[PDB]
Amino acid sequence: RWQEDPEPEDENLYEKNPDSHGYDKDPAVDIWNMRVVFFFGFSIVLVLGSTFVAYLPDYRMQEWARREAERLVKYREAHGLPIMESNCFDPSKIQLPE
Amino acid sequence: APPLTLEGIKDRVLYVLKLYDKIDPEKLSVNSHFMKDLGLDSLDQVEIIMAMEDEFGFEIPDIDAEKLMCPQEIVDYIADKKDVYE
Amino acid sequence: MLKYIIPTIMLMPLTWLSKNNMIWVNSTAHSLLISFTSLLLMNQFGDNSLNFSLLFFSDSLSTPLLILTMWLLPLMLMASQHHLSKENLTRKKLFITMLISLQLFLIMTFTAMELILFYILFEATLVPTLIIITRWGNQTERLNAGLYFLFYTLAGSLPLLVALIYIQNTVGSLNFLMLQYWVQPVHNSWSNVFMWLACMMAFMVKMPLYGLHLWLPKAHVEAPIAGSMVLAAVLLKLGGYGMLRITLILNPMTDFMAYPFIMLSLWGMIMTSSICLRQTDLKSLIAYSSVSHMALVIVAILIQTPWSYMGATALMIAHGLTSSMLFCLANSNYERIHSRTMILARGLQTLLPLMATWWLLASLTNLALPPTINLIGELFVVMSTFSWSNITIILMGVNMVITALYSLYMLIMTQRGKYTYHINNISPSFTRENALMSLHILPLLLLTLNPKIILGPLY
Amino acid sequence: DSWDKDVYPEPPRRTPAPSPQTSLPNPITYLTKAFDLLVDRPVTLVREFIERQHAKNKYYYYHREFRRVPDITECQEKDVLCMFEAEMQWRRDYKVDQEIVNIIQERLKACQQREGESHRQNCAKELEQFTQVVKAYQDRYHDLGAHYSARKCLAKQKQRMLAERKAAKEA
Amino acid sequence: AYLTHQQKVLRLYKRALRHLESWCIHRDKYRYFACLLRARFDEHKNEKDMVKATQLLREAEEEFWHGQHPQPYIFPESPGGTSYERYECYKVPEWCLDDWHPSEKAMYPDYFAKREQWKKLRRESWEREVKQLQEETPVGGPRTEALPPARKQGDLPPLWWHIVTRPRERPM
Amino acid sequence: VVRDHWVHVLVPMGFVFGYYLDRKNDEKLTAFRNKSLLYKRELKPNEEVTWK
Amino acid sequence: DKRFLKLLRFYILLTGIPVAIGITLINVFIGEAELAEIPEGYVPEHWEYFKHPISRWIARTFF
Ligand SMILES: CCCCCCCCCCCCO[C@@H]1O[C@H](CO)[C@@H](O[C@H]2O[C@H](CO)[C@@H](O)[C@H](O)[C@H]2O)[C@H](O)[C@H]1O
Ligand SMILES: CCCCCCCCCCCCO[C@@H]1O[C@H](CO)[C@@H](O[C@H]2O[C@H](CO)[C@@H](O)[C@H](O)[C@H]2O)[C@H](O)[C@H]1O
Ligand SMILES: CCCCCCCCCCCCO[C@@H]1O[C@H](CO)[C@@H](O[C@H]2O[C@H](CO)[C@@H](O)[C@H](O)[C@H]2O)[C@H](O)[C@H]1O
Repeated sequence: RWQEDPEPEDENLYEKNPDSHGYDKDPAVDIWNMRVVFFFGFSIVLVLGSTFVAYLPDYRMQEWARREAERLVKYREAHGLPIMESNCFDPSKIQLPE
Repeated sequence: APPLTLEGIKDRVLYVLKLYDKIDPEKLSVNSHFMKDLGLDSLDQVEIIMAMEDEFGFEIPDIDAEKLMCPQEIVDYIADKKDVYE
Repeated sequence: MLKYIIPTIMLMPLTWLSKNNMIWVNSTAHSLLISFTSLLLMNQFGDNSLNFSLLFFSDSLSTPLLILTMWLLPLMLMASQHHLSKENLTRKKLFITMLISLQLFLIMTFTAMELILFYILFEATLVPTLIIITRWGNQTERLNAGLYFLFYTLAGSLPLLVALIYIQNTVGSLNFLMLQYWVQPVHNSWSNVFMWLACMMAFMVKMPLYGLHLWLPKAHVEAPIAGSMVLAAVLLKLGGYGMLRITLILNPMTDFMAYPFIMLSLWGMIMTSSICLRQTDLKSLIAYSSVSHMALVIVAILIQTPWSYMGATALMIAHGLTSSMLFCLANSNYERIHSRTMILARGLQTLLPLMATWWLLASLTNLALPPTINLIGELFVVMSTFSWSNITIILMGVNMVITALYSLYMLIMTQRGKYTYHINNISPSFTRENALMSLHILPLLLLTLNPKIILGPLY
Repeated sequence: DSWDKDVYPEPPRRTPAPSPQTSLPNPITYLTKAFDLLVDRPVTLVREFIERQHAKNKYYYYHREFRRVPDITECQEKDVLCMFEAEMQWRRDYKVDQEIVNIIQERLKACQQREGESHRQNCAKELEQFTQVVKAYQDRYHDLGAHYSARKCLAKQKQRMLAERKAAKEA
Repeated sequence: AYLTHQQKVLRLYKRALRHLESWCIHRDKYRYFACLLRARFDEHKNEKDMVKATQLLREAEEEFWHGQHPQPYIFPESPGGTSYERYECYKVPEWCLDDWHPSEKAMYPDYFAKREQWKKLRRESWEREVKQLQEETPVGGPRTEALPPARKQGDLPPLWWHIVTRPRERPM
Repeated sequence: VVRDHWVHVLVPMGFVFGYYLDRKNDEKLTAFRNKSLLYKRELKPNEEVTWK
Repeated sequence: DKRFLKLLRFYILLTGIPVAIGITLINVFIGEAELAEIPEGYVPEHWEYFKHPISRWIARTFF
């Protein structure tokens, strides 16, 4: 064996502080800890961050691509050209082997 | 469902026993032992418990049932199960 | 990235110079402010990634992982400050320093433009992670868990170091932008078979790949709650993120080298899902749940399709928040009853009605209830593996069934039934515990309204 | 109006004039009049108020114009500076082509709903146009993989051009 | 089996009547067949030979298994019944009230005043209850789960709290 | 400046300092400012650089 | 439980309501940009390619 301290009992934060938020034993620190978590966590990051994300300018140009495609289809159909050609690159700029 | 009372439970426990042809309704009392006083056997006591279950709509397990030996014991058992305190 | 690296370092002076009773308030508040500013990384373009300097860049793959990493630091602080209350003050500040330094290595790891800078930071995360597990774990086995975590990783990483340096010699660069243009195909040969293995085994161990996963249930069961949160949410995703980048230079050899690892993942996911049905330890159940989910990510990365890469990116983010939530939920029970035995404390919905709501929401995301991003990620992967081979829907279907069985079994066993009579210290849920749970589920459910920002570069 | 009728065409509307063959009052007629009175009018005035404020603050935004640069065919091997621009241009065109297929798909689906039980015969042009564009999109971009690039696209085309040449030689 | 021979016969009699009732349904028809079934038990009531009596029990049980109703009637709140454990979700242990916020306790000043007397009564009695169980238990621990009554005035029957304060069968 | 609230400038200053350093890096990477084929143009009458 | 949900609502609404009102006033009195052709010889600023004023503000201020 040895000289050892016994296992301490369980402290229920509610006994000393029935209004405890579970952050700190000091009631004033416990209130402030709750306030920063809620204000900075919910009011700022989650509410403003959600608003910021909703109004992101054309994330990855998906809207421009849709506007551009409209421009091309309008042009090509009017001029009788295919909407889309099978060849991505102009075949005159390619030199096949053999 | 209407609540039960100790007086109400006793009335119906006796009521059922007064409709059993093997008991004498005048000689019956809450404290009558089914064998020592009323002279029934154990096969009869199983039937009495069976009839009490049918009367109140719940089952008394055989381990508990074999000990209920007078009408007052049945009244006490039912009251305890149904949380009847008056 | 210096607008994030520097304020992350400044969290260390802040913690050490804070009043003795304000270390948690100050570190939590200012780490939330850093999380707020990380949203500026979502200035992404359709064609070009966001390249800041010769050292750091941020595309659509690393941006959501960075935001997940910086969001997790405040959550880890909230989750730890209860069980560290009796800790010595200096040893509380050293604990927080280990978490801050982990965030620092992590945000630099996800934005390193050069792969050998990625390797060093990727490896650097081991030290703070190992110290957290072995110093602040509770059981005897935390020491063995540290060794398994350390040596499983290093067994794979050291071959990766040789392969990357060999790649720099032959190609002349390891800059990821340069690799996109200078990549040459890999032709069959035993020499390239082992170059492929060296490049992928380090990441397979981190995911982990089924068979190589034994370190993970050990580490989770022994780590403190904050360690388990970062382990599941982010550190597993270092394997996925690394694989999504390195596979660029492994083509077309990935066509046939993938087969043994797809087989392990497709079958492994059913095996680890079924293990969850018979786990007796709640944390171990959640650990094995991660293996099953990360099996899908491995398959998706290896079949190399636009839909599979989108699905893998969403799965990594969705799993990060859900698995972190589940560990936090199980921890709140543990802080009361001080055991991880799942069957010990039952019928808790009677005693903690609101915490039972969190248990429900966490389970629903874990089984991928639509339209959660858990379902978006898992569905996109299943669509792409079906085109890879139709028969995979059989294995995908079964896993979905077994995943629901163990998710609701965990809910039913702990929350429903009758409460355990002799357990009488189930105190009402603290505000800290409820706010911790909501800071997991609310952002996870909010991302359903706008899922494109977690779908990765191929969106 | 709001969009371009050429890009999103709608065949001219044909509405049969009411031919009531019953003495009874039609419930839909009066509910329609109530809807215009109780919903449309108040909603219309509220909008006109908002349209007045916008007219007092008129400002503009533009659709970006992307100059054309040399494509990957004109880039020297391992010349990153020219490859980068050709690669970025190819990526922009890939997104645009994706939205072209979406437009043609949108026409196809609008036609299927508009024509009702006659859609099978009255949406033959839309189906044909959709079939052709999906063939062109498949030829350009299908099977390139997650790590697609202008180089992989070009290599796929050259392989296709080679096959077409050889069959033509057989003729 | 710890059940005596008498207990087995009486248990079989009850179980046989209940399954007979499920078959018959109608009360008049059940009464007719319950009496014939009773007559069979009365037939061997006096069998003094244990070997034969046990043999009669074996065949009787074999016959019951063949004739048992596949879907017998069960009282709704009995194990296996349609209302078994229906109300467990409403039974809350009384120790949950120690955690109530003071503002919650202020709403029931009279209930929590009484509750304190019971908790006071529980502390005062505990030591004597442990002592009584120490003095009445033979060396080597108890041999049965039976518990003693109180032997004096002012004593409470040992281990009474969780029987007396258990949740009502219809709590909410 | 207070004896309770000077530690709350460290992280905000670190962000501002990091922001400043990030922009100074862009001053080292102007080799192609107004020289790419895609965006090369003529300067406006008052403009000195297309971006800074 | 009730206390947490009341605190959760208060801190969501503490910024949620001003943001929702601020958005309404922006949509109504400022409104959106109109699509136009780029005038000859005019080089728009990078934030003039977006419609919503809040999107324009985000691109101008941060990006
Ligand atoms: C843009 C960056 C914004 C950063 C925002 C950071 C928010 C941090 C919020 C913490 C605010 C707490 O501010 C607090 O104020 C009081 C008065 O000065 C200090 O002093 C107080 O100490 C104790 C609290 O334990 C009180 O009971 C006592 O009345 C008072 O002396 C606290 O030590 C300080 O912690
Ligand atoms: C988890 C572990 C996963 C293990 C996966 C195992 C994959 C096995 C891949 C086997 C194919 C290796 O690739 C193969 O190697 C030999 C190298 O000698 C090459 O062939 C070369 O060597 C052979 C000798 O055997 C010569 O006959 C041949 O003329 C020469 O070119 C082949 O051109 C190549 O197709
Ligand atoms: C309440 C939620 C807050 C979320 C955070 C967003 C905060 C910023 C909100 C308002 C942003 C300012 O909104 C701004 O309105 C003016 C309208 O004059 C627009 O400006 C436009 O009109 C003005 C005339 O007034 C002209 O200079 C010019 O035609 C054009 O710039 C801006 O493009 C837009 O950015």
